[PDB]
Amino acid sequence: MYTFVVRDENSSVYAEVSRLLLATGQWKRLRKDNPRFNLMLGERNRLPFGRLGHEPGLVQLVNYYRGADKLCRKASLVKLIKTSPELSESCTWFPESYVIYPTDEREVFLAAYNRRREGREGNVWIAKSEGILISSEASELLDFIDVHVIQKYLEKPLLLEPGHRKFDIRSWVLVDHLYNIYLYREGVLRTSSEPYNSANFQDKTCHLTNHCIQKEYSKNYGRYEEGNEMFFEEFNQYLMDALNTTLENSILLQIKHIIRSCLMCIEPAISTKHLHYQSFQLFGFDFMVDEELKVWLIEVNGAPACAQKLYAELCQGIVDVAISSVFPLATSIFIKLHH
Amino acid sequence: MEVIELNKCTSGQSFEVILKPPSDPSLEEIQKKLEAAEERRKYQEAELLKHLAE
Amino acid sequence: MRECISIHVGQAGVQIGNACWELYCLEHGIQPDGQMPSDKTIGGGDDSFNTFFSETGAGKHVPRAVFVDLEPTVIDEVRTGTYRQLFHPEQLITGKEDAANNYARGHYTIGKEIIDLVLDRIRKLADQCTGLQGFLVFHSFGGGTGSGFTSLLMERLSVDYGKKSKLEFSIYPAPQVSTAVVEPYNSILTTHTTLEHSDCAFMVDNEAIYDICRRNLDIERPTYTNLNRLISQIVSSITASLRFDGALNVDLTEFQTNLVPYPRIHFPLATYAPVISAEKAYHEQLSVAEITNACFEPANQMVKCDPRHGKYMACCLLYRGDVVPKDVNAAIATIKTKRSIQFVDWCPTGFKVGINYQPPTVVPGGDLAKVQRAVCMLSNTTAIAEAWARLDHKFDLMYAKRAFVHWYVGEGMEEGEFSEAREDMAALEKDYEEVGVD
Amino acid sequence: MREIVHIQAGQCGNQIGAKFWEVISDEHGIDPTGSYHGDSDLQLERINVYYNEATGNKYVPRAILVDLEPGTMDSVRSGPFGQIFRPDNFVFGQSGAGNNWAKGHYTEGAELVDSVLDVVRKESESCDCLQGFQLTHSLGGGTGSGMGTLLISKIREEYPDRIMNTFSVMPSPKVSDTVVEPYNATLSVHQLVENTDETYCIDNEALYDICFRTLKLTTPTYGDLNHLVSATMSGVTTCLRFPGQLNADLRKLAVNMVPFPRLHFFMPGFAPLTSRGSQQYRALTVPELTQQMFDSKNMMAACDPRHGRYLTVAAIFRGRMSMKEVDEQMLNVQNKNSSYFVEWIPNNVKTAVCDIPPRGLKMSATFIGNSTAIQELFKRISEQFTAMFRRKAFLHWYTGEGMDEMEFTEAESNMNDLVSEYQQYQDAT
Ligand SMILES: Nc1nc2c(ncn2[C@@H]2O[C@H](COP(=O)(O)OP(=O)(O)OP(=O)(O)O)[C@@H](O)[C@H]2O)c(=O)[nH]1
Ligand SMILES: Nc1ncnc2c1ncn2[C@@H]1O[C@H](COP(=O)(O)OP(=O)(O)CP(=O)(O)O)[C@@H](O)[C@H]1O
Ligand SMILES: Nc1nc2c(ncn2[C@@H]2O[C@H](COP(=O)(O)OP(=O)(O)O)[C@@H](O)[C@H]2O)c(=O)[nH]1
Ligand SMILES: Cc1ccc(S(=O)(=O)Nc2cc(-c3ccc(C#N)s3)ccc2C)cc1
Ligand SMILES: [Ca+2]
Ligand SMILES: [Mg+2]
Ligand SMILES: [Mg+2]
Ligand SMILES: [Mg+2]
Repeated sequence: MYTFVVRDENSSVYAEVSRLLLATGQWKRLRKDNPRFNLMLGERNRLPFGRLGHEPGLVQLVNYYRGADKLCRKASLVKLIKTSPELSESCTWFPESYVIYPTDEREVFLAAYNRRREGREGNVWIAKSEGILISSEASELLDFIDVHVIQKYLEKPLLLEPGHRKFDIRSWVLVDHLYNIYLYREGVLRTSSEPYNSANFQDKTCHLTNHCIQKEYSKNYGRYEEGNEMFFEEFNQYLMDALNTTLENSILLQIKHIIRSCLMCIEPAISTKHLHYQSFQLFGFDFMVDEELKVWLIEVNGAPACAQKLYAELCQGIVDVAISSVFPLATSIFIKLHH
Repeated sequence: MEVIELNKCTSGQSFEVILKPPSDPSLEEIQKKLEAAEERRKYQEAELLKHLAE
Repeated sequence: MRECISIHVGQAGVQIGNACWELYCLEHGIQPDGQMPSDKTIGGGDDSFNTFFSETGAGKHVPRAVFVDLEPTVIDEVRTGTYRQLFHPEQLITGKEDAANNYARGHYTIGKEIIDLVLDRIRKLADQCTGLQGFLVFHSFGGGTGSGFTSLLMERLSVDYGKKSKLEFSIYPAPQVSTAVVEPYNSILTTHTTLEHSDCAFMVDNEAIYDICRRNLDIERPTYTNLNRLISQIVSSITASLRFDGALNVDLTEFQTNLVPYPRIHFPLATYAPVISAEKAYHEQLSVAEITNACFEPANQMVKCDPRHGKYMACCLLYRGDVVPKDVNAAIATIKTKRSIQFVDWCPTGFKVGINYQPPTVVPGGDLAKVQRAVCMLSNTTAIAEAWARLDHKFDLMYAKRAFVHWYVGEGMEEGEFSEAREDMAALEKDYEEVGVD
Repeated sequence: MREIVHIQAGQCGNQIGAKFWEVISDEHGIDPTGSYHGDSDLQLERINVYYNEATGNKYVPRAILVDLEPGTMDSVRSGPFGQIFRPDNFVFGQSGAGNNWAKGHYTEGAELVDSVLDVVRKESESCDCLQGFQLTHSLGGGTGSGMGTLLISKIREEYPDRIMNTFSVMPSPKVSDTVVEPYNATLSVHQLVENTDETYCIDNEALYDICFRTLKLTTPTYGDLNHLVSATMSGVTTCLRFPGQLNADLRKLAVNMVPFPRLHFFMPGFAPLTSRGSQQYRALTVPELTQQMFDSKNMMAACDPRHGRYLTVAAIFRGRMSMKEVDEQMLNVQNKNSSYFVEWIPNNVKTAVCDIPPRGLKMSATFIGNSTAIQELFKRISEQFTAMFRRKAFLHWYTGEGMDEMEFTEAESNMNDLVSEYQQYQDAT
């Protein structure tokens, strides 16, 4: 009978994980400050990795990979992709982006903007840390930020029909203590309700597809799909009916390439293969499919929230794959990305 | 990656290899502190003897 | 030639001292009665082993060692064990009543009554030194003697020999083999009193030596004997450059130059490889590459931590056995690409390398096997702060309730020292985080 | 830190005391005549902790035997190992103490205490380095309770920097001589919480239940109880009488068991449990020893550990066994029941191993728990106290000897404060 503590009370996923652990009658839960645990579901900030795996007669596991922030903060992700050789400077799936500190790469961002305005091709960018501002003019961005990131805006995205609206793809990936990469088979697709307008950049809602932002400033939200979310069955069926292709062929191959590349790049830095404590972690990758059926990477979230339909299935999958693997008890939902 | 200051002898070798260049109290004070703890300790012993006297 | 005096304090100090000196004798050919047929120059010498041995008229070689315990059992084993004749009785100092795991009993109560005698014997040893370098001081963090009397001794040595470097070999406390509940107290206490008095300390978490002796020596429950033999293998790797011909780390001052740019952060991480069971029926000899690579595997470190999430300040590689610079540079080239080695911006990325052609010496009847080549990596990396973190944490857990505090006050201390040491440790942890994290 | 001076006081004190001297004499190969007749040199390497070496190279227990009537000492001297003891160390009055604390502590015992102290001194002055003293006595009678606490107070005055250790037998109604035992016990607990470094609470109720429920003795004697107590005393003092890696002493035990100075009342435990009659021949597995020694049915202070939390634990294994299997099972105990150990004293269970098993067993385990459950015992007594005192019942026996009811109010109030403290750390953080 295994023990676990819980040091992050605001986490939906690991709340359902606690619940399912307790229901097996083979996990007991302890108070947070008890060191004599098998499994820590730890906090999102200043997690004490320095203390894990120093308790004799206890195999300890944790639900965060130490060092993974360098893929999951926007500035550090950008700098990792730029500098790391396996993710070449010419990385064809990362939107060209630069880091800016308030009064650095200010100089090179400007150099590129100007080289582009010579051809005068679309030069919209977005400023990122709900704080995010898209604009076609460098000065408005720089006066808004005065650590932020400036990313080329994908001006020509794939637009669903009926509706004429953009979207992002969230995939959930489970990396276990052995550094297997598991892609959940049920990805989600978070759409704009109100149609994409090329010149009206100031209506936040046409361009930003954050569900947060949708449940508020959206004229109608939930017209086409419930909760502003389209699951893979409907997305595939639509792509077949409309573009004569598969989700798996036109999109998922690239998604699996990007996930596999990012994770196998950072692997030597964060792998706990020979350490005294083990780590698994659930990442959420945010992609964007332009009108050529090309996939782009926007961000990686280290603490991610699932969708209300998949909670049970994904959390059972986490307990099975990332936890019952280390601590055994008395057709899978994951796609193994092979490295 | 260059070697620097290689020294060889019969017993072994030694060298540097570089890959990238870069971008008290006194005696009287401690005597005083030892004696202050011995005083506190004596005071406690005396209090104990006083309470046992009572 | 300049001399080095060894000082061993408390039970762990004295036992690890035994192990080390036995090893030194085997390496230098010195017999258990003090006769070194290798030494043609009788009665003296300007040689490198004279750093650690003085010669007698009768051609006897005697350690520059002092054993001091506030309790007679372990030094009585020394006085009667295999290496009786080696030591001058004036060098083996005992009391009659130990420090009951109480730092304050060792520093104040019992220390005050034996510090003067200890310093006179140490000066009678310095007085046979043409040019004394400094002191190697072996102690435990958790012991009452090992913490209290050691820090009092370090204080007094600073005041009597202000111009001599002092090196520590500290034994960090581990629950698998620890004696006492207040070891986190003593540890913090003694570190706060000794930080400004030590030039370079080499921590050794018992937990690490224990798991190494389990995984690699295939010992089921390791004893102190196993731990101490392995620890002396490490200590000799770290002190060989003082007792042998070479140009790397040839004096105590070079240690703080090659390993300590910031004087507060003076705890280097020692990583030793390969540790091979003497009972392994069939063993394939590891390459330079394989042992240099093992140096970057945390399972081989004297302190379990993760250097990948710290920055390096200084790296030194010490090879014993069949090694040549070519294969070291090859191994390094490979490892830089395969590993994660970040240095501080204010410090060159690179390695100071030392090779001694004489392969590691192993105790007949020990548990380690002979090997053709072995290495010890000393690296000043910030990741060692983890071991303070843990320690500080345990400290807080007890002090929050003032548990066992009355035992310390009973000996004359003041709760203020508790809080003041803890604050010093807080500063130290923060310094590490400044230098290292982003 | 070698020599310990043993003191046994009163009827119960001398009866458990004499059994303990038997048990360990047998463990060291000393016959009743005083001569070593064992095999291993391990039986003499620490013989000095409890035995002076006397003329003829015989061994004499460093024990002082105190009563206020001659009865029990006469029967000790005519007993099995009676001839072991130094005759000068037999200090007795004639009047007895009437199961009256006041007689023992204030009146009759004050005539005798200076004599007892003279012999104590003659015994300390013959020591190399005296660790401290140990007392076996009861808290319900008069000589043991009253004069034992008197002696403790004067010994602390004469040797203020030495350990004072006791084996104290708490009174139960299930095994009761007189109705005034709760008064004597409350006065003694006041003294003990003031002047003792380590007290092993031995509840007579617990020994009665162990003999009855467990050992299946339908009608237990005081001897059936003393067998348990001597076995447990032998087991706690193993680390002292035999060579070890720990080199343990009283002072380190007090330093590591007593996080706060008033909370020094320990639950002892034995495993396996053994009667004089049944000599069962089934060797226990290490998991068995650990499950048994942590079982409440194996604890000699009739408290429920699950009704509290453990401040500190010290466990002592005896016999040939796997130290790896030991550490495994001991960690298993700690992690499977962590709610019952305090999180603010890291790694508060420590373990000792001795290679020598006690007479009759091949595997033995002895348990020393500083638990907050002990408050139960002190509450129990305090209740029994008040049920009488609210009516000043039987107080004349004490006022006739000069005591005032204020002393009773104070003693009770000190014990209720003790209970408060234990309760306080039972819910801290
Ligand atoms: N590696 C190793 N550690 C030891 C050894 N002896 C003791 N220790 C450790 O030291 C700590 C206790 O320190 P001791 O040296 O016994 O204490 P001391 O200096 O004798 O102080 P006293 O309490 O006065 O006897 C424990 O955490 C042990 O793990 C040893 O021989 N080898
Ligand atoms: N360069 C770009 N091109 C096209 N669309 C972009 C874009 N940058 C952002 N977007 C759109 O805006 C949203 C960007 O928000 P982003 O995901 O960067 O913030 P975020 O709230 O998701 C931080 P997190 O990683 O925790 O989710 C996406 O949903 C995407 O539709
Ligand atoms: N366990 C045990 N308790 C005893 C024994 N003899 C008396 N008692 C207990 O001690 C209390 C009476 O103490 P007693 O020793 O006669 O007091 P004295 O006047 O000091 O000798 C009662 O609670 C008895 O239960 C004994 O041999 N063993
Ligand atoms: C929690 C903790 C930490 C440390 C210790 S220890 O340093 O006191 N060692 C130790 C000592 C003893 C004894 C001494 C004298 C005895 C008789 N009377 S038994 C028994 C067991 C052990 C493990 C104890 C408890
Ligand atoms: Ca010479
Ligand atoms: Mg998101
Ligand atoms: Mg000692
Ligand atoms: Mg009676």
